[PDB]
Amino acid sequence: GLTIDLKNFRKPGEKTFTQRSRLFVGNLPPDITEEEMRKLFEKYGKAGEVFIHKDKGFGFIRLETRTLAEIAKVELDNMPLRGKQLRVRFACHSASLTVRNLPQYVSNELLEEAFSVFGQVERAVVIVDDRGRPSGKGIVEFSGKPAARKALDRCSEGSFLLTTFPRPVTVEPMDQLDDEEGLPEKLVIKNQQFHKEREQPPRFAQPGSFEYEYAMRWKALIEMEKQQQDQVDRNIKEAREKLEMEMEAARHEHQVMLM
Amino acid sequence: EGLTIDLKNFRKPGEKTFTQRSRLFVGNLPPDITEEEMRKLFEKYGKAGEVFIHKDKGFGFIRLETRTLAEIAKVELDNMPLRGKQLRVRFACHSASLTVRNLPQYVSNELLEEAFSVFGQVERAVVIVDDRGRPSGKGIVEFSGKPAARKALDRCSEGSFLLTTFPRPVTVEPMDQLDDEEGLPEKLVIKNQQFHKEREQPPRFAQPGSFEYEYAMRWKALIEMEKQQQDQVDRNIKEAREKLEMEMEAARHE
Ligand code: PRO
Ligand SMILES: [Cl-]
Ligand SMILES: [K+]
Ligand SMILES: [K+]
Repeated sequence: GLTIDLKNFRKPGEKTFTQRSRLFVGNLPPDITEEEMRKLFEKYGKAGEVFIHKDKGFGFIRLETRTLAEIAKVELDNMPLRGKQLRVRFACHSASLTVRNLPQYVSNELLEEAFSVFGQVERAVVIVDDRGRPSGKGIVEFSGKPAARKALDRCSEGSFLLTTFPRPVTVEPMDQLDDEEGLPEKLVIKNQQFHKEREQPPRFAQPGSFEYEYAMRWKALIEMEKQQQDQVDRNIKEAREKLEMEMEAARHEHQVMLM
Repeated sequence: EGLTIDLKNFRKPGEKTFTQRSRLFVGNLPPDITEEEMRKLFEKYGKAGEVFIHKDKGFGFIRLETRTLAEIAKVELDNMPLRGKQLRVRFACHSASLTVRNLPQYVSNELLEEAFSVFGQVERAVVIVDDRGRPSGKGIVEFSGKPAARKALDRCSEGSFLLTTFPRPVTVEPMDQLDDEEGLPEKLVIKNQQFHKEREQPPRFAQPGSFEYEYAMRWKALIEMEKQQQDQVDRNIKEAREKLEMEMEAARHE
């Protein structure tokens, strides 16, 4: 129990009522109403979309900002409602893309401006490392799936160039991984394979056991896989640096007559 | 006055308190900053643990109770004006975060936590999962301190750490900390002559007949070659793994 007066809950540049502030509400009573749902989230300010599935015991609600949705999720997840324990989660984004091979001088804003040609962009991010250096990867989140499908189609058919550098970007669907809730023990199916696997507890393979032989063979195979992958990485880097040099030398031949 | 919420739940189930996940960095502090003044700024975000203010540097650290409370404090206090300075409120960089790969099957967040607790005190352990709840085979292990993570990093490379009955050890590596939240704002880009040379041409599609069309087509071909190369490596690795397992099964006697 703690009361907080929220003065700043919208992040700089954050658009409101996006799919990033959309919550999934599951294990609802079969008789749930739109008004019941709205009352449940009343405390978390303004509400946008409220959708309840006609028969399936789940719905969606859009809150104003990520902060408000994060607070509502923590407070309302596992909340008892008429014999049911509610499941409140962030809704899976229907229109999120991974952008690879980003050139230099691409800002979040430029990424948004670039992809805004395909439809309404909710968010665009140029991913940076622990020293603020761009990784070469980015995220583009559209408001709807048709706009994301347009971007995917157009960027595979054509060569989408964000800057002067003649290297097109790669646009793929976002691989959505949950690194927050993960795999709780309760949700693991306790079948025959489960019990077979849990016979032995976490340990280090001890010399003189059947498993030590096999685990050492597995370690050797993993080291072989590392060597194989390192060679492919080196070949690709070399091939890319060759092409990137030709691209840089041919670009520095554009403004020759422009200026 | 803003939006007032009587918070009744700010701790996630199983969440440990005052961890590095709830630890915040506070830069651009005014020179006349005190521990009491710092505590009063964060007073509204509940109980505070560790409060550290650097000897002279004008930065500090504050541990809040939970990740939710730290997320609220960060959003509220970041880029706030205080004594002519605009505060920089960020999550403290995690000093003891690991990526576990080659996770066997039937590993849960709790099993991963029991397993890594042998090297030291575990803040959080997560089995990463996709959009259907199937495990990715990657996980996260966050320790309270750096020595526990270095211990796990060394031990798992020297030896074969097996989580289940399957005799395949897990791969432990430092966590690659990437920011997919703040990213690269236009404000942080130095608008020099190279900047303008790069932004001379706007986002567009390379048109046939242009020199850019020829280079983009060469790049597309190179990417397709890389995909073919990677697909072959993936196939070889899978085949090799399946082969090793079949040899082990043939060897096996109940
Ligand atoms: O992922 C694998 O290859 C095996 C299956 C059971 C335990 N781990
Ligand atoms: Cl930082
Ligand atoms: K711009
Ligand atoms: K367990």
